[PDB]
Formats: sequence, structure tokens, C-alpha cells
Amino acid sequence: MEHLYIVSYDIRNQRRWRRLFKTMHGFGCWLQLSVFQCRLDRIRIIKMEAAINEIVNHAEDHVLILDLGPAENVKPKVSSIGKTFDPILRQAVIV
Amino acid sequence: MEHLYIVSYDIRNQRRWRRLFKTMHGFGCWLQLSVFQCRLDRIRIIKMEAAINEIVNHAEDHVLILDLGPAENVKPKVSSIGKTFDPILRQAVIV
Amino acid sequence: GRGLPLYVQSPKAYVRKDGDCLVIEEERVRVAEARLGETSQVALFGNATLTTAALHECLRREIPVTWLSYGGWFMGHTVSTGHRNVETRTYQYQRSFDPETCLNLARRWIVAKIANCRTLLRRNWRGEGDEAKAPPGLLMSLQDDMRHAMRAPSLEVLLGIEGASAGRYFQHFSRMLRGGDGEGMGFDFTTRNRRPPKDPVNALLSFAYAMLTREWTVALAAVGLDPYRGFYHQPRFGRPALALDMMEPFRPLIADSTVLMAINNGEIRTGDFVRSAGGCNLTDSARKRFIAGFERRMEQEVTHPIFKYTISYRRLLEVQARLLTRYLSGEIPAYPNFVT
Amino acid sequence: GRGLPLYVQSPKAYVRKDGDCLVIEEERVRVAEARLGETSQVALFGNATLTTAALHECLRREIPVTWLSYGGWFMGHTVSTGHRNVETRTYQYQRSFDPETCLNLARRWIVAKIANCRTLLRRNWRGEGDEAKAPPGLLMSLQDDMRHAMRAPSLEVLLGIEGASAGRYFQHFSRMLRGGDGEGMGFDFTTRNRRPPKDPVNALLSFAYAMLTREWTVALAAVGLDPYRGFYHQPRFGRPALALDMMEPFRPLIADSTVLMAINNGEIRTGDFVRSAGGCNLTDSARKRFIAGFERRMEQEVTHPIFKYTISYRRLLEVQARLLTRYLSGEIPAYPNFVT
Amino acid sequence: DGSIPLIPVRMLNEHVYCPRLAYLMWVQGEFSHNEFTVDGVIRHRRVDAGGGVLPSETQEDSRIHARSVSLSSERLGITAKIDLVEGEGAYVSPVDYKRGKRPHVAGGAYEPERVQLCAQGLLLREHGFASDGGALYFVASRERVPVAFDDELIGRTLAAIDEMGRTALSGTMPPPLEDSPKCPRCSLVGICLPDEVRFLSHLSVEPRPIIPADGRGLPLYVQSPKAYVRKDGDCLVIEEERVRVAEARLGETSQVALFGNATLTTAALHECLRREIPVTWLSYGGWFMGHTVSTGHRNVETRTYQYQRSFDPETCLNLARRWIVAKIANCRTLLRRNWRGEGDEAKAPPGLLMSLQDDMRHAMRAPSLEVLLGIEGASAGRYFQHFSRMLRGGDGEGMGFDFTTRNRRPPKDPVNALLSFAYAMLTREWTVALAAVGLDPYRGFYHQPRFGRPALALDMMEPFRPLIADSTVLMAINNGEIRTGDFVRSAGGCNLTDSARKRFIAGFERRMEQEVTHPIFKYTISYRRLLEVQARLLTRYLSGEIPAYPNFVT
Amino acid sequence: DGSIPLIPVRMLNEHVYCPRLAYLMWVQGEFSHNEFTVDGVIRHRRVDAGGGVLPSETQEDSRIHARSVSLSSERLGITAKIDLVEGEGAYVSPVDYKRGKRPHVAGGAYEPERVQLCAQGLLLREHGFASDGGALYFVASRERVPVAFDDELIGRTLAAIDEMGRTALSGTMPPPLEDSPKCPRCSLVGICLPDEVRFLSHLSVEPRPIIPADGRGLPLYVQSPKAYVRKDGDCLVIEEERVRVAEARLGETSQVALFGNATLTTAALHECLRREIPVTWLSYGGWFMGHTVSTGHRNVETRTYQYQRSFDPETCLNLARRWIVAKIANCRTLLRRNWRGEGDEAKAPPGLLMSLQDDMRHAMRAPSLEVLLGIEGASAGRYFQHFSRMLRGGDGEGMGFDFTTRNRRPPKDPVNALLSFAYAMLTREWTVALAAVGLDPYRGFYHQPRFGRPALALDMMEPFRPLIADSTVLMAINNGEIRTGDFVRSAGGCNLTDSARKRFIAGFERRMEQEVTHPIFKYTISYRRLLEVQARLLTRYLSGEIPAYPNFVT
DNA sequence: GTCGTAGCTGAGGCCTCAGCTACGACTTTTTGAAT
DNA sequence: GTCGTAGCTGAGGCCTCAGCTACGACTTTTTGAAT
Repeated sequence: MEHLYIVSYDIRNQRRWRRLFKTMHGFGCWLQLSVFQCRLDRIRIIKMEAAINEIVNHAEDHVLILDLGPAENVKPKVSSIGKTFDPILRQAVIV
Repeated sequence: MEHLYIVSYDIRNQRRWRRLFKTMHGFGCWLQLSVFQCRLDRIRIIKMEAAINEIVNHAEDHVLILDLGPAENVKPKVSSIGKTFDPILRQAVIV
Repeated sequence: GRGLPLYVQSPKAYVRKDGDCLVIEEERVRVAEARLGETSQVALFGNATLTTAALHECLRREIPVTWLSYGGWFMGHTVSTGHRNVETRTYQYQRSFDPETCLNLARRWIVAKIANCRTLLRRNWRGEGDEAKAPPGLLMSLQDDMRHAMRAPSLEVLLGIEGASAGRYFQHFSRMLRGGDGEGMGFDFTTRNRRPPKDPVNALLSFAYAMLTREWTVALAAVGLDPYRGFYHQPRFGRPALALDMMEPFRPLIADSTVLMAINNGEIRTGDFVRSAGGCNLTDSARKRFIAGFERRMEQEVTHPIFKYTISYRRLLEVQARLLTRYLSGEIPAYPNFVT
Repeated sequence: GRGLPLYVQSPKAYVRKDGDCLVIEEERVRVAEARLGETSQVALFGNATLTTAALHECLRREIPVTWLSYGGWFMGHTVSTGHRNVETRTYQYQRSFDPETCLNLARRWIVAKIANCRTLLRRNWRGEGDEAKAPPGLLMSLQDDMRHAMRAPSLEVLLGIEGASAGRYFQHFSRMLRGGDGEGMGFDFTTRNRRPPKDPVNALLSFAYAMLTREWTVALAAVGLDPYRGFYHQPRFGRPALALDMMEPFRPLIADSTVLMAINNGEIRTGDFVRSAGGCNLTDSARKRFIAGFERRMEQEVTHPIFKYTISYRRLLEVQARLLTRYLSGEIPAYPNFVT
Repeated sequence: DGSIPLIPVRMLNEHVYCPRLAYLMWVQGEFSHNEFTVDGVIRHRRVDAGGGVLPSETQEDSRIHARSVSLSSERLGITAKIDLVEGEGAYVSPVDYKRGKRPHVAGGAYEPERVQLCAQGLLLREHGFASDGGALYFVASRERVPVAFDDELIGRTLAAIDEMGRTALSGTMPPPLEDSPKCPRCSLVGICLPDEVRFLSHLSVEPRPIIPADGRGLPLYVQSPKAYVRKDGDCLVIEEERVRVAEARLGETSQVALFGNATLTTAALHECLRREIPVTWLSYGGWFMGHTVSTGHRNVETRTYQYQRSFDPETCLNLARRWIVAKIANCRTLLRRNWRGEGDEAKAPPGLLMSLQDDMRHAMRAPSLEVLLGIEGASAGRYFQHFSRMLRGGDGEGMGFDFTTRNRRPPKDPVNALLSFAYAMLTREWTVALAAVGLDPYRGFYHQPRFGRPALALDMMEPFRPLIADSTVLMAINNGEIRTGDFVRSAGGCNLTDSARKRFIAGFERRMEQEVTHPIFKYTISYRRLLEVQARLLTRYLSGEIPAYPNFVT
Repeated sequence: DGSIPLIPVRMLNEHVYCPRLAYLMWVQGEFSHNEFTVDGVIRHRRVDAGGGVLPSETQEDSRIHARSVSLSSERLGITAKIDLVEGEGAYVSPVDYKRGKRPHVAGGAYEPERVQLCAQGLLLREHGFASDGGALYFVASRERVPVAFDDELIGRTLAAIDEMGRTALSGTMPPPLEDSPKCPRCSLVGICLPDEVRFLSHLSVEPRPIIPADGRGLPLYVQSPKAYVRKDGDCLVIEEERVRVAEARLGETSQVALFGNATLTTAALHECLRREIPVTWLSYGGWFMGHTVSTGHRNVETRTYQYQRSFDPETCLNLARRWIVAKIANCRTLLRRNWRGEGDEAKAPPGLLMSLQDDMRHAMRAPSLEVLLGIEGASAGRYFQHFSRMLRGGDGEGMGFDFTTRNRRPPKDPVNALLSFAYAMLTREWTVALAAVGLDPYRGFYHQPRFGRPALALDMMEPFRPLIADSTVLMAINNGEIRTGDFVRSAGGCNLTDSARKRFIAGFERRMEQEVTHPIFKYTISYRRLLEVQARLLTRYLSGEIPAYPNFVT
């Protein structure tokens, strides 16, 4: 069972920002100007929180990780006003 | 019963941004650089989504509203890496 | 009497307490004084300031501080938790159950309303050129109806007679226009007071009546009175039954007079109205021009409640309300109504 | 033989197929050719390029393309789905169950290891000043042990005799240092090969042995052989039992020789070690200096597998592995081991 | 005559839904919002609040697309403001917007809205139009559902007009629906009190669990004597010495209490007034000086009944008997359940319980208000004489109660000051709750009006003194909220430091938001909600709807 | 002798937990991660991976705070890497970090970790230290839980050392735990296969539902003949004609398939190698040219058993009989359940079913592999002769099957090409799955090795041809994935347009990720998981652990 | 389709605050859910 | 404690991308959960 995580950050050093944008494209897909949506099971959430405890500087950065739900029932939990919202789908890439 | 909502926006016009920062301080408390946490019951969530359908321009802005949970059990659902995370508490203001 | 309301017009103002005095300052510079001996409600306009010590001194003396917007829009009161006014409220409620209380005050209100109507006839008659005076047969008729209202037997008879006399006044209301029939502003003698206004003149009349009712409501609530428990009109359904009861003498002076002012001064014209299948309603620009006109009529000074000191109308309302509470509880018999 | 491995050192390189030829280009400019007739694994270093058509032509001819990092770190192979090598693997597995296969190759490996050890004695003996030659009694002793290894009856006897002879070699290993005892670099004759290194010299020896084992593993897997199924050592627990079996002749030439190189060239000094309650381990700077030294020893050219053409050591490994698969399946009897 | 205004057709819609609902909403104002009323207003506002084309007086051939059209006929007796009117030339048709999905009923429209549409149709027919139909345009799916003005639909409409007229002229509020599923969402269930009135009016059922309150916040307490509360848009920033101490969201604030010399900028006062957020001014010690009002409360039947019954002796006498008997019973119960002795004292002495119960019953048989006040005094004297028995297992250092020091102006004990503060700060809660239900908090049946102490809050707080005030004092002292250091002497008496006042006020707030179980209805209800429920039940009792007031004895 | 290396003390920790677990993790490599192993590594890494002070050889008086200290004794026979060592001068104490809360057991430490700490304590005692104690420092609550080296604790430790030595030298993997609660989280439950081996080894139980797979992704298919797959850090961007067509997250990718002339930048290849993500090169038509390997798979017992049994005739014969009997049974079942006739043809002709079942049984009684191949050919001939019976209710336009055109190089039918593509693209799946379990996909018992077709994937795919390949072809044609326009002729035969190849590959993927229910164990398992489970069960059968291989007949 | 990609610099776009100057909203009665 | 606050302008701080130039990681064997 996988969950849908929403990750939003404030990073106060451009190098650390590059490092974190690096890592986050490693894990989820871009959603908003500083927000990523990640569809992860347990192993990968452990990996993500491991990565973002060494990418960031705990003194002045801020990363927020929200566990919306079981990733099958997230659509009632998210309401988007501008663009459409479409959760990450677990299917192969055929192209 | 009240729920904890997390609201994050991208606004592409400074006037609309003022209008929305206006409205959002009306409803919740600042959390991140463009994120507010709101503890609302049903009447107030209806009010908030009513306000942010006329503050924003649907063509190019983007506002995201996440319903974390019943606002009593949100702490297992939110993990913050930088600053502490502390949900909105429903108590009077004695000062 | 005892004292008079203090109206702090200056939005700049800062109000302090000086021992037994209430001092108005402008820019750290003094303006005027009240001194709490002859004071009544303290009316604060938009973003004026009242120091909390002064507020407490007002409350301890049980003075109804009232808050108006910058323009003069009412926004709320501030009453004290003392028996100053609950005596007035309990007297009103205990005495509203009486037949002569209701009947007597109703007779006085109606005779005053009729007298104001006929005085406004003799004031503003504009059948100019050939009929400089109103038909004295009409004046004798309204005098007779006034006596009848003096000696009405019961409330329903008074209501019927009131409706009659007001109708025969409105028969010549259009006689009071800029000199003739106001083609483009037609007045209907019979479709009076139906909820949607079917005539432009009737639209003005209804809007003026509503604003006068609001003014009377706030004035009555300023004193310790329940505006919603009337002696002559009927109480329930949300109708302010004491504002409606007491605005009757003041209908010609503030509502009819305001409409006549704004129609003989060209402020209101046929282009200001929109008509729809039986409704004539004002346009926004016209609406607030008329609101300004209603203000201007509420700003005029008239001198004689019973003591000649040239109060503005908005304070004459409070003087009348205080006179009413003072009639109740048995200070002054028979409520000396204001008639010009 | 048939052909030889092609080593594309240039990280710049771009490799295409030209009909029956494999063409190396540098900046749209040619470098060299292979031409697939005398080819073996194509080794591509860091960010070299191999056009997919060339890759397919390699696979159709069942040539084990191997990918090394820029430095030379192994990163993976690319084998074809054909029976080229499964024949070699099935021959290895079918023949590993035999007693003379295991025993005979073990005897050859041990005699070669002993011969390399004594040749390294006669090469690098540095008892200089008074003992320019090693004691010929030692040399006769190791010759006798070599014959014994030639005629060992069974595997356990060979293991015991091997341990003995290697110990008596390590007795004079410290005799080969910069001329005397290496105070600050002490060598223990008996605490050999315990999992933590208790001596700095033994730390170097173990680290060199591990790197040699890795090189042999990748070389064996390049050919179609299972490195984890050995003839002499024991298979399970994750030990590469064929790398361990075949690196025995090459221990003196690449591991002992590298340690002697890096200790007689002053590359490794007493300050490079950390000692902890029975463990002497290198420091990071020293670790990768020693890795560079191991490279430098792996880059040298030696001429004589059986055909004299001066291969680098890292390709001599593949030549030996191919010779092994060629001994298996019955091409060349008795696996002509490499001894100097 | 003017015995009845023109029936708004939305009240006609409500009457066919629940006659009591129409009575409440039309004859007494008394509206309140919930999820759905707010949502419906939100739907209607963005389009149909703004006007559009006029319904042409002279109609020959052109599209009629009028919006928010206000008609009325006085032959019929109804008034309407039609959401929209779609008509080709001279055949018009009302269109009413709704909020939700198409309902799951035959015809797709419930009985009420069909009646509303037929009434608007008759109104259009009155002004010279041919309607013979209408529609319901659900905004959510914009699935226009036609409605045809069948004949007995018009029969229903005219019958409902007559029925509403008669039930309004009668002056008796119709009974609640019988255990209906309509009630749990009628947005006045907090005012109708359906199950409670059913149960007490002896149409006896088991009251279903509280249809919970919604959309109400918590108070704002400003205890600092040098605070400055100013507006910051929708928040309300309280800055002290030019630094932002705290912010309060106006949507989430339900009252404001200004202690002492705390200043409130006039703009903040105006913004509070625009929302009818009560603002109450208090002395530094809790004396209730004044509050804010706005042109009375539109419900008149409540106040008329209150005063007319106030002029009746035995109604006053029965109410006062109930109240102080409840007070004495609660005093006994508190003395029991929180008595903390060591041994042979650890449980209450029955002689005291005998005296207290005998006083309960002597009050229950009181002849007049004089003897009732005497008995209240005697019982309270005994209760306070034993009050010190039961805090911290005995008096601490300085935490000394003097039973004779009660009931007078300057408190010269620490715990006397604490009690007086709790009393004077519960009186405010009761006054606000009583004024929020249409009653007049100053006209009391038992107490007499005097400054700073409204005569009706002082009355209906009598049962609740031991449960809230005394309980808060006891819990504060026992848990260590207050020790002797927290007090400061003065020529007047004893007072509390700011560190003490904030903690004590927080304790009182926690008490007010602390759930209990109603003895009579048996559901978990916070004390703050309980005050409102009790005020409403008093309004019903004075209304003659229920036989007697439920006094909440625990 | 060298019959056994020094026992790592973590394997000593595992042995007292589950002897089979120690055997798997130590004697055969065979490790896999889950939630908890990854979490524990994350805890240990940030602090104790990096070294610290050395344990002083000469200890007189100074704090010892060494970290990640590697000892071993060969008299004892164990090797350790102690997480930390706290010692005052000459009295040291091992400290082992854990991951979770304090456990809810007497003494706060389970039996395994106590044994690990005692073993490290003995090792410290060996090198001249006085330990007589240890601790467990749970990182989550840093609640250090002391452990005292009681005497029979040392008895347990030495007993466990001897037990592990004997069970490793014996060469027989100990049986799984009996229905334990340990197994559902041992992170090798996907390799131990506890309940399956229990059930088939006749220690018969009812297999508990699949402890589901975790932390594995889906393949990457690169079918475009002009794609360029390059690295972009952790993503893997596939750009075609210099525009980003799609990105693939390397953490979520489990294989890579490169069809035709699709280029893969060497850096992307290196990054795939660093994660052992298999990369498979295929011809344009699906021919399996080559793949990537890395220094073999550390499990040797599996391959040794496979080859040694491969050299045994009747083992090969029994396996081949099972396999093609399963194939024929599945062919019959498919022919039945998806036969689509109109009338008197709408249900299968029993004469065909008679022939197919008689061939099933003739194969079951086969004397040698020659006759088995003959019978397989005859049965497949009949099955394909009737294959066209059952697609789209009959042949469409151009969608013409020729039963005689099977089994040779250039496909000259549309549906022949579709079948050949499906077969050659299932062979890849089987090869990857078989190489991921330690087996050697090229040494087969039935088939002979030849280029592009590994001899063991071709074997163990025989039962699965009708269920996956033929089923995908049928569902693709019926649902309208492929019509005649999708094909393009060529001198060789028939091929598919890119629009066809992408849709067909997507269909095959949907088939592979489509859940079924195992006939024997009865739980919902995807086909991709089923291939791995079957490969593992083959390893067990060759190991002599279970009596016979479960062939998955449905 | 030339090493390919990791890593750094600019230019613009979001996001908020401190510090300034304008200003000076408020509008009849109806509607608004629920099953 | 002077109208107070709504609303607009600047200066800085986050957030990302396009466009450039460096480069050229990979290290023995152990450990790592679970009840």
C-alpha cells in the first residue's frame, strides 16, 4: 500500500536548493512553485526523509511533509482552484 | 468536528496576492513561505472556498487546499524537518 | 429637563475625562467641553477616540455612548449594566398592556401627524399663480378629522380615520410639486404603501419612510426603550412597533419634507428611475444623492420641543424619546408631543 | 589463440562499426581499429561511447563488452544470450565434481604459487651488504616443497603443505624490506590472515589481496565462468571460490610485489596507520595512494603467457581465464599456468 | 387589518416544510446559519444578487431574462423576489435556483419548492402574464428540473397561505415535528429544540443525541491593563507596549472582554459591531460595567412573555424556589464529592447533610420571596462555613478562607478574592448567553436590579455557582494554579498578579468548555452550550410551551 | 580446516532468531530490504558509520569512547564490528544501537540482541578487557537498556556458536518456523517462502495470505527506434529528437528494455549498474540479444544444485513432463473459457477436448524427451489449428491466422507477428525473474541452448504461454487494441507501427500486473510476482527441500 | 544527435515587510438548507 | 499612545531555468529488522 505525500520547502541557500531539487525530482513530481507530490510506499518514504535530513540545514530551512492518505482515495482530500490536480499514477512508461 | 486544512498558493499578480494574503490571515495562520494552516469546521471551509474563487484568477493562478484530517489526529500526518510544527489550537485568547 | 446629547463631529477627535468634565481635543489642542452634568448620549463618529477612563466614567453614570460611522451611519450603542433604563423598559412593558396608554398615546400621535400635515399644506402649497392658498374647505376638513382623532373611541376606529385623513392629504400631495402635475413623476393617490413602489414619487416616499424608521429605531434604543414593543402598531413579525408608532408625527416633517426638497430642487428626475412590470426603483447614484438629501433635511435646526434652543432634528428625536420615558413612570402627564 | 581484448582508454572515445571493423574516433578523428577478428571483450572506460549498432554486432558475435569507470573501476559486463559461454559454464560445473580436475588444477596452482614466491625471493632479496643472495638452503627447501606439491596425494594434504610453504616464505618476507627490519612497520610471521589486520604490513597484504581477488572476479566473469564455484577452495558463504583458486599464482606477482613497491618507494609510512586494540588499518589518503600504487603495478607489461607479446597484467588475467576455459572442454591439456 | 403582513413566499416554502420553522423564521425573526444556508447564499450571491433586465410592462415579442424580480400581490397576500424569469414575449416562467444535486424523488422536486414555484407562478399571473410552469435550476449540476402548475398544486399553495395566516394570527407556536429526519439539519434545531420540547412537554420520547453546535468560536479575554486592541483587517491584533502580543481571528471570536484600562481602537469596535460580536467592559477586578447592544433583538414574543410573567407573583415564586433548591442540592453534591479529609473526616458528616437537605425542603415549601432569601442566606452560610473543609486537604499557607468575609465589596482573603472574581466573571457569561436568546438579562423574577449585576443572570446562575465558579476555585487551588505568592495585598484587600489572572482565566475557560452529561436528556454537552440550552428552555417555559423549567440538578 | 569462516556476530544474532534466516543470510548471501532494515541502516549511518576514537592498547586511566570497532577472535570463532564501546580506563562495555522503542518484554531486550551483546562482550574479554556488561541504545528514545552477562547467557551464546557451526557444515537448510509471527516481517519472507514450503513439504497447513512484496518498481520500455536515454541525476530522461518525451524515476524503475536502435548514454548505463537494475537489449522485433550482469550472484548452492540435477536424466524428464502437461492443460482451459462461437459452435467440441486430454496423458506417460517433444508439437499443432476459432468471434479483415505459419523466422501473418512478439517479450520477463533468484537462466532441463532464447526461460514459460502471451494477443485483438491498419508489410513479412507497438506493450504490461489466484495456495498474486514465486519454488525443489515442483495448472 | 552530466551564474519571477500617503465603504426588502 | 486603517512602493529574500564550463565519484569485510 502506497501513500500520497505532499512536500513543500523553504530553502535559504541556493546550493542547498539545487541539492534538494535534485533529490526531490528523484522521488516525486512537481506540483506547485515549491511543492512536490510523491507517491511512495514505506521503503521510499524512509529514503526520502533520510535524504532530507542531510540536504537541508536544520537551523534555518523548513521542509514540510504531509501524508494525505492511501493514494487511492486522495482525490476527495485535494481541491485545486487554478490548474487541475491529478495524482501520481503507478503505471509503466510505454513511450 | 473541525478539520485541519493546508492551503498553498501561487499568485501571479501582486494585487491579487495582497487580496489573498488579506483573506488568508482572515482564516488560518502562516506556516511556510506561501502556505497557511487552517483549522476550520464546515461553515468556515465553505466560506474560505467561496472567498478564494473570486480573489484569484482561474486562468493562471493556482491555489491548493489539502484536508489533512480531523484536526485532533493531524500530528502523525505531518512531519517537519526544519522548524517545529504545531497545529492550530482551539482556545480563547487570554492576553 | 436634565441635559443634552453631545455630538462629536470631528473624526480627528480624542475625548478624555477631566474630573467632572469630558474634554474634546483635536491635535493635542482643545475643542469643547461637556462636563457630564447636562450630558446625554455621547455620539462618536468614525475613528474618533474615547479614552477607556472616560468610557468607564460614562458607564458609571449610565450614559448611552453611541457609535456612528464617519458619515453618520449608526453602528451600535454601549449601554451600562445598571437599572437606569430597565426601569424605563419595565414601565413600557407593564404599561403597554393598558387600554388608555395605547389609546391615549395613539390619539396624540395621530392628531400631531394630522396637524403637521395641514401645517405642511399651509407651508409648501405651490398651486402658485391662481391658488396661492389651499382650499380652506380642505383645511376645515382636516381640522374636523383632527378633532375626530382627539375623540376616537378605540384603536381600530383611529386606524380607519387615520387612513382616511392621510389619504385625503395625499390627494393634494401632488398639488405641492414644482407647481403642477409632475409628468414623468406620477403620483398615485390609491396605490399607496404597497411593498414594491409602483410610482417614482411613491418610491421616494417609501425610501424616506424607511430611513426615518431606522433613525427612530436607533434613537429609541439609545434611551432605554424596546423599539419593538409598540402601543399603537402591532408588535411581531420583526416590525419595529414603537419606531412606527412615534414616527407618525414626524412623517410630514422629515419624509414628505425631504421628498419635496429633493424634487423641487431638481435633485430627483425621471431619468433616475427604473420601471419593471409594477415597480419603480431608484438608481444607485440617485439612491445616495437622495441619502445626502435626507441627511441635509436631518441637519436642519428647529427650536421648540417645549424649550426653545434650536436643536438639530437628529437630536430632537432623542429629546422626544426621553420625553416619552419621562411620561412613562409618571413624571410629565400626557407626553407633550412636538407639533409645528 | 584467436584474439585479444581491446582497451579503450580514451574517455573521449566514440566507437562505431565499419562492416567487419570496430573503429575508434576521438573528435570525429580516427584513433585505432580492432576489426573483430582478433577481438575479445571491449572495455569501455568512463563516458566512452559505443554505438548501438556496434553493440549489436558485438552481441551477435558474443563478445563480452565490459564497462569500467574512468579510473578503471569495474561497473558491469554485457553478455550475449547465446550458448557461447554456457558451454564453458556447464563444463566448469560438470567438471568441478571430479577428483583429478580439482586435484590436478590445485597442484598446478600451488606449484606455480611456490615458484613465483621463490622467484620473487631471487628477484627482490634485499639483505644487501652481506647477504646479497638468499640462503640456498631456503631455495632448496622451497624447491623440495614444490616437488611435494607436484605429488600431493589429495586436497587436504595439499592445503597443509601449501600453508607450510607459504609460512616459511613469509618468514623471510620481512627480509625483503628496505634492507632490515622495518621498525614502525612490524611484520608478524604467525598472525597471518586473521580478519582484522594486526600489523601494518599485514594490513597492506590483506588490502592488496582483496583488490587482487576483485580483479580476478571480474576477469573470470568476463569470460563465461562462474567465479563462485571453485575447484580447490570451498564454494559457499559468498566467497568467490574460483577467484581465490586462481589468484594463488598471482599473489607474489601483484600483491606481494605491490606491497614491496609501495614500501620500498616510501609511499607507505608508519604515520599512515591507525592501531586499535588489535587492528592496524590504513588512513583514507594512504588507502587511495595505495590504490594508485596497485594500479601502477597492474599497468606493467609482462611478455610470456605462452606467446610473447608484452601484455599488461589486467589483460594477462583474461588470457589466463580464457586458457582455463580452453583447458576445460578439452582443447589444451593441463592448463599451461603462467610462471616467471 | 394590519394583523398580518404579506407572507414572503420563502416563508411559504418553509411552512410546507415545518410549520414551526415558518413560525420561528417569520413571526420571530430567529434565523441561524449552518453548512447549507451559507452554501446556498454563496450559490445565489455571485449571480442572482445582482439585477438584470426588467420584466417589460409592454410585452409584444422579445426575450425576457429578468433576474431578482420583486413582485407582490395583496389580493393573494404574498410577496416574492423571484430568482429569475424566463419568458418569450408574453409566456414567462419562474426559475428558482437551488444548491445541491437533483433529489431522489418522483418528479425531482420536493413538496416545498414546488409550492414556492407555484406561488411565484400565481404572482406572475397576477401581473398579467401566462406562466403555467416553472423550473428549478440546481446550480451544482445545472440540471433544470421543470415543474408544471398542476391544479391541486395550486390547491396546496392556497391552502398553505390560509394555514400560515391562521397559525400566525393565533399566536401559538405549532409543536415540533415528531422525531423527523428533517430536524437534524433545519439550521434552527439549536433554537427549535425539537427533542427537548417534545420530551418535557410530556410527548415523552428519549431525546436523540445533541445535534451539535456549529460555527461558533471562543471568547477573547483582554486582562492586561496596558493592552491596545487594534484591527488588522480580519485578524484583531492585541499589542502591548507597541509589540504584537497576540492576534485573534474575528471569524473565530465569539465575545470580547476588556478588563480594566485596556484600550480598544474605535475601528476594532466598529468591526466587532458589524458582526454582532458582543463587547463587554469590566473593571480591573471583574465588575461588569457595560456592554454593547444594537437596536434590540427582533424577537418580541420572548420579551413580552418574560415581562408579563414577571408581573405574576407565583410564577416568580415557583421559579425562585426551583432555582435556590437547585443551588442547595448542588452545594450538597459538591460538598460530598470533593470533600477531602484524612480519617473519620474523609467522608461528609451526615448532620451537615441533614441540615442542608432540611433547608432544601424548607425552601421548597417557602411562602414568599422574603423567607426564600432568608433560607438562601442561611444555607449559603453553612455551606461556606464548611467550604474550607475541602481544598488542598485543608488550608495552605495564606490560602485562608474566612466564612464571615463573604458577600461584601473589598475581598480581604486570597480565596475570597478568587471566589468574587469567579462569580463576577460567570455573571458575564450568563448575561451574554441570556441576551443572545432574545431575553432581557436585567428583568429578573427573584433578584432586584442593581448596578453591575443584571437581575436575571444573577438568577439563573444560582444553580451554576457551585458547578462552575466554586468548582473552578477548588480545582485551581488544588492543582496548584494559585499559591500564596500569586496574590498582592492592597489597602482595599487582596488582588491577583497578572501571572495569576491569566492562569485563573484560563482555568475558568477550561471549565466552561468542559463537557458534562445532562441529567434529563443524557447527552454530552459543554457548559457553554448548556447555558444557551437552559436560556432557550426558559424562553419556552415562559412561552407556556412546556409545563416547567428544567433546573439542572446534579 | 577452512570448512567454515568466522561467524559474524550479527549472524549470531540472526541464528537465535530463526536458524533458517541465519542460513539464508550467511551461507547464501540472499539479503533483501524492507521498511525496517532500511530504517535501521538510516539510524546507524549518520553516526556510527563514521569512526571515532581507538580502543587504546595501553589503558591506564582515560575515557574510552570508540565507535565502530572491528574485533575478532579465532579461538572463539566469531567476528564483530561493535557499534560503540564505552569504558573507563580498563572496564569497557559494548553498546549496540537499535531502531525502535523499548520492547515490551521482561528485561527490555529480546533473546537475540542479548546474545549479540554477550558475544561482543566475550570478544572484548578476549582482547584483554573487563566488560561484565553491555547496553542497548535505542536511537528513537535513546533509552539505554543495560544487559548483564549472566552465566547461562554465555551458555546460550556458546551453544549458538556451536549450533550455527554444525548447521552450516551439514549443508541442509533448516526448516521454516512453524506459523510464527516472526516471519511476516523478516525481510526475507519473500525468499524464505515459509508457508509455501511448509505446505508443499507436507507439513500441511493453509498458507496465510501473501506477505506482500514491497519496494519494487515497474519496467522501463524504450520501443522508439530513435530514442536517447540519458541521465538527469536520479531521474532518467528519454529524449527523442532532442525533446523530452518522458522521465523515469530510477528509484521506481525495476528493469530497462531497449528495443532496436535506441541509444542509452554510458552514464545512464553506469547509474543503472550501480543499482543492479537489469538492462536488456532487444532487436527491433523483440529478439533478446543481450543483457547486463555483474560478477555473478553470490548464492552458489542454487546454481550447484541446478547443474548437478541437470546432469540427471529422470529429473529432467519429470520436470519436462510436468511442464508440457501444464501447457496442454492450460491450452485446453483457454480454448474452453474464451471460445466465442454463435450457435452449435458457441461451446467447445468435445472431440478436440478428447484429443487434447489424451495428448496430456500420453505426455504424462512419456518414455523420453524425444517422444515428449513430438507430443508437444502435435498438441500445439492442434491447439493453433483451432486457435483462430476464438478471436473477435472469427477472423476480421486481414487478421488472418495461418496455423502452418508458426514456429519460423519471419512472421507473414498479422496475428503470427503478434504471437511471436508476445513470446519473445515474455521470454525476457522469465529470464530476468530467473536470474534474480540466483538461478542460471541458460542451463535448461528440457530445451537446448541457442542464441536469443535462454534454455530455462523457454522451459518455465511453457505453462505460461497460454495464460500470458496468447491471452494478451486475444485480449488485444478482441478489445480493438490492434486492427489491420496497425500492421505494415515488408519483404520479410509483417510488422507493427509504433502506434501499434506502444499499445501492445501497454497491454502486455497490464497483463503482467494483473492479479490472479494461485490454485494451490489461494491468494491474489500478480503475474509478475507469480513468476518470482515460481522461480523460487524451483530453487527449493532442486534443493531437495520440497518433494515436487508446483506447476500452476489452472 | 559527439564524450555526458554535475555544478555554478545571470536574469526574472514569487513573497513579505517597513514606510509612506490617501482616504472617510455601509442602501428599502427578500433570499438562504434540510428529508 | 492623536483620527485609524486600507492600500500602494521600494528593497530583500526565496525559487527556478537557460546557459555555460569544469570534470572523470565508485575502496577489502561487516552491519542492517523482525517476536
